[PDB]
Amino acid sequence: DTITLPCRPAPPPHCSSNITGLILTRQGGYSNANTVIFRPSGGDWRDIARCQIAGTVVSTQLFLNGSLAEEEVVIRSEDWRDNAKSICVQLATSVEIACTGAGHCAISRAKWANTLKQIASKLREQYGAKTIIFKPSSGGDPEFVNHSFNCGGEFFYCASTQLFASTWF
Amino acid sequence: IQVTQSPSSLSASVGDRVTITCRASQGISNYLAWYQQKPGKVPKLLIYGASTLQSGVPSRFSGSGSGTDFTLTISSLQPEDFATYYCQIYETFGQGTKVDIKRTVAAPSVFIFPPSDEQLKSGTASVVCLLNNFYPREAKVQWKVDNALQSGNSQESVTEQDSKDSTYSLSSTLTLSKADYEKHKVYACEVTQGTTSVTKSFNRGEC
Amino acid sequence: QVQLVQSGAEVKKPGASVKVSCKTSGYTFTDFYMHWMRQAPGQGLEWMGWINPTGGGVNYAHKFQGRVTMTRDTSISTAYMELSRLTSDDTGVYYCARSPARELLPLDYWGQGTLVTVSSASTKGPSVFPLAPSSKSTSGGTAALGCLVKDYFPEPVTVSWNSGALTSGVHTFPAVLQSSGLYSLSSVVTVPSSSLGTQTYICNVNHKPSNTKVDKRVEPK
Ligand SMILES: *[C@@H]1O[C@H](CO)[C@@H](O)[C@H](O)[C@H]1NC(C)=O
Ligand SMILES: *[C@@H]1O[C@H](CO)[C@@H](O)[C@H](O)[C@H]1NC(C)=O
Repeated sequence: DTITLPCRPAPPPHCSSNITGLILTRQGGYSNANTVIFRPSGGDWRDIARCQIAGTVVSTQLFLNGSLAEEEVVIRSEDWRDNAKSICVQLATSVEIACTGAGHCAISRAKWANTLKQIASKLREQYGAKTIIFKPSSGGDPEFVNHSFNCGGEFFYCASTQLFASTWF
Repeated sequence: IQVTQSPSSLSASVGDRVTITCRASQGISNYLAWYQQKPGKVPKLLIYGASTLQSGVPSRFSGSGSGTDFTLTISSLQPEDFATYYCQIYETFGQGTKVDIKRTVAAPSVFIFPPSDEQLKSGTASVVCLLNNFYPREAKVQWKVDNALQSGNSQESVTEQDSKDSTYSLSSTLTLSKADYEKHKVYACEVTQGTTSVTKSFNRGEC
Repeated sequence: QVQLVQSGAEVKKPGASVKVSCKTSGYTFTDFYMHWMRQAPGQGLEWMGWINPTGGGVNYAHKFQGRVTMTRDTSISTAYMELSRLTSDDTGVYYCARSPARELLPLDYWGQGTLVTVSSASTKGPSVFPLAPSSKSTSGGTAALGCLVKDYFPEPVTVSWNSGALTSGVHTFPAVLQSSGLYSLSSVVTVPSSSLGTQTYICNVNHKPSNTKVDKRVEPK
């Protein structure tokens, strides 16, 4: 069973990729009921570059075809307490994102769920929380509110709401 | 991150040394700034990184502390320094500290003003009580009509400390319908300040 | 030099929305983050969120998440904050301020502030009544007199005396908010009691929100 993302223009199947990391922003000003909220990064290309886990492909919110960590998910930040610094998540096992050529790119739901579960586990240990909530982008240009990527010289845009709306106890 | 700023207010004299503290609910390195704000003016950055003066801020200001406890120190207050101060720790602002000027007790000059005729024609009566140039800020203003306490139909406001003599002034307005204003005779505001009560009054029929 | 200039005061009914602009210059707009703060009258500062000017991504304070929208137009180096579903709790002064990119601490330059008033009341010019000097406002060589600036909306009003030639001994008090939703303010001045029959005293009340200016001559009783 898949998480089937709508994308525009339709990416061709040759633009399918491996998801190797992602980049997050922690919601600011939260009273925190033992709860921490994260969204795809509200930062720009510089936030992405500073993670230093990208490969050749230029992409937002998700790193495509980048470097993997060796044994476990690794989360990094230049200052965990600063909500204006993004959080760099590097996967240890990639998540395939397969594009149909007809306007969607699909991800295995069970694999994505298990990846988030691992990311939540590392965040929880960083922030000493219990409940980790992923929520969608709170706004931005099309490149940053969507999962965006340059494939073959053309820019494609996938709504990522389905990837960041879940709770993890 | 939670922040407790202390004290909420203090009073001091020109030239003496004041200390304002900001406590964080967890270690923050030196990720803190202090700002100054005067009434009706824009907040102004004084210190950041907990201890770095902003350029051109006078030397009497310094900040220190690390971990969870931080201090803004004004080594010798100038008159321009009486103002409100806020710490900022990441996105959390402190509650604010207002620095007031210390001076000797001063009794108020008390005046009263009956409603104007032009207001009365429009069906409302406002009586105004004025407490002029007193100290400290705390004074008890009560309205009494035909010697009965009113408590519910009046409002007051107080100026900021006077730039010249550091006193306060207070205006209180009693507002009644014209019909109720003409049901009564004696209108009075009673000002109580520390072993003195002053009561200014008038009779409606002569004012 | 570095300059953040905000749009003018706003008056809104509850449930409406407001959009305030912050036009900048003197620096590279995309090199710094922009934050928004507000301050309810007489209250402290609180952070509303930041915006990344290069890409437009944002991080809103959880308290405002879902009804604030921050945007920018890099071509004119201007930031915008829109707050929706307004209630009287949103009355206050709103500030834009610049920080270093990817930082929340050093807010070194601020906008001048934008007053936003949220009320079911509507714009109303003041009724200005004299506080006439009398034997109930006289103390030997000094006498008190003033103007009562009643039932106006919204804030602010300014008061001068004798077109600003009278400044010694003037006290203009903070307005109070009546249960009508209208404001009332008093301005007083103490003058020589011997001047009362001879010197003209006029208070000049300016209420820019309603484009009303009232001059009131205060004559002795
Ligand atoms: C992802 O990586 C696997 C090996 O880990 C490879 O077989 C597969 O073709 C890759 N998929 C894409 C879409 O690049
Ligand atoms: C990622 O790698 C796969 C396999 O090599 C390739 O076909 C695909 O085009 C790459 N993705 C992008 C967006 O270029």
